[PDB]
Amino acid sequence: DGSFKRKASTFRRFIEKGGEFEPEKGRYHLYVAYSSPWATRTLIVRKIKGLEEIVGVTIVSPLFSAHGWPFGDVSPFPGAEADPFYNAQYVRDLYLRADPKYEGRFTVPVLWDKKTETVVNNESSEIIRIFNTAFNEFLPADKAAIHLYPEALKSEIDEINEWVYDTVNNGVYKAGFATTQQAYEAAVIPLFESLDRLEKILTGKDYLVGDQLTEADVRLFVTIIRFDPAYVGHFKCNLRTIRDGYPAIHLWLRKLYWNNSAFSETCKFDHIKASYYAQKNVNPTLVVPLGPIPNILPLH
Amino acid sequence: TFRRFIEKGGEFEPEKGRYHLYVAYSSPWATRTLIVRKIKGLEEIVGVTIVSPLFSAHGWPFGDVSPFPGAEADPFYNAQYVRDLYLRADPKYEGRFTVPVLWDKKTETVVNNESSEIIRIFNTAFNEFLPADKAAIHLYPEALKSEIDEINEWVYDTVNNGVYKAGFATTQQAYEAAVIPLFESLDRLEKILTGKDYLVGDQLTEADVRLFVTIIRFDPAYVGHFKCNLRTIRDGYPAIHLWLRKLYWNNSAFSETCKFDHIKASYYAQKNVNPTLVVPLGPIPNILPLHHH
Repeated sequence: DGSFKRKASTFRRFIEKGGEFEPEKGRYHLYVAYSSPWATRTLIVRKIKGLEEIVGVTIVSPLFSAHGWPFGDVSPFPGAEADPFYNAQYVRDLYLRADPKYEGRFTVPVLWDKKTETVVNNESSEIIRIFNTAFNEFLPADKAAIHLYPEALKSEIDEINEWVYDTVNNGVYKAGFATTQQAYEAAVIPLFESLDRLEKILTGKDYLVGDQLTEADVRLFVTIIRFDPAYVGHFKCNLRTIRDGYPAIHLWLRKLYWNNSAFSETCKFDHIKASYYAQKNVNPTLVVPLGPIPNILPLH
Repeated sequence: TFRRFIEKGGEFEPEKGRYHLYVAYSSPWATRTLIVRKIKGLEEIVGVTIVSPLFSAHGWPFGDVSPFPGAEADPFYNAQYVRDLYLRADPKYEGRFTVPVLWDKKTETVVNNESSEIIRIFNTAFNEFLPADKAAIHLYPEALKSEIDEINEWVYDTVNNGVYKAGFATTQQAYEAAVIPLFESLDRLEKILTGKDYLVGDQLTEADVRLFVTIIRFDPAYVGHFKCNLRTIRDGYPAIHLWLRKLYWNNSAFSETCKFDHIKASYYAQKNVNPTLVVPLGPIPNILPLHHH
């Protein structure tokens, strides 16, 4: 074999009036790692939707261990944080509190319910969609109206998401975790084919769909912002770089980062690089490269 | 302790078909001697055997031991590894079994295994066998020697060797202490080569050859494998990049001796650094065309 096969997510519940998980302020909490593109999706949207005082956040240590994601008191790292609520030591401890028999993966992000002490949802694609509407009664009308998956654009969003997810978001991982030459090449080639395609899409455009920010942008962004800083080297995704091989992706990427604080404030390059280059099975020296300089170039 | 020369009346008389280079295409050190062999028109005067780029626990294997396209078997002694040659010259040799080897087939010994000396041998030792345009070439001429020495000193320590100091560092502190002066030296070179074709004296010299063998491997291997990645040549250093592309594309000595598959295969086969042993498909291309901007 040699190819990476991502395991789907198992906690797949929603936050709905009159449902199992009623919308409430101060009840739900996100556990995340800044290094995770998946978890960062939820940080971005939480800020886009003005949810910072409605949904809590805890930043786990980026130093993924044999026990999984440690909390910040266990593996200190600047900006990492201790678990506020259960004296958990590793994210696994949250899952096994929700269900001591759980045998999925102990992934971030976790959208947690502090009332019943369980995982509402650990699928980042669903969490950000929960955020479009579930907490709207707690928001001003104009912030409530924000929606990154609007009905008029949904079919175009879904169409781009499908291959972006398969060949780019997961593609970097299929390339980087490959353990045979053949599996690596079978992942890296479609990755860059999809980047070539995105480049044409973003030529002369500020957003992927409808000339406005959508979740398609958020989902692509979290991969591309990590690309030159970590994927190119650590994961060998190196046919070309964003900054010198893809000027339309590069301009789209820099406008989002420099002009929308939801994208820069949730972007911790030290967390990102520390995480990937701590992966012993790929980088046994554990050295963290000093470049690229800069992590992201200015918007000029 | 193999630091001998080829001189008329010396221990090793200049002769056609007598001296042989054992090299790996991946080695910058060995590739210096391939470049100068082509520069001086010595291809049919001094032979070459290409060892496998797949460095092993026994060192450099020959192409029949570890096959790779273009890697050859040893034509003279059925050697399996380069060490076998050294130990033929001296069964007690306890140095490193490095390429390049400048070998004398007559007495079966190592003449010289210092690349910086081999290429200087090549400037004159075989001139009687050369046409006049090739005999006249000298890459370490007296009028430029002091400047060539000056540049060579820091290029050798911080650039030629520096990629290795960074890449084989095992502590963050050691890696940083090597990669920073490396890029400081590239910054310096960038200044030297702005508006210039050559490092020293508006003519090709060994200074160019000794730098080229590192810079040509930079984007294809040192950036990723050795984490020499503050910036790239092609995106970070336009004056170096132009000088590199001019030498590669305008001078067959530099391109025909440059086998990117050997280069990448050797470095990414280093399991201590790259345990998956996977070889990246990029960067594409290995070197950009001369008229690229």
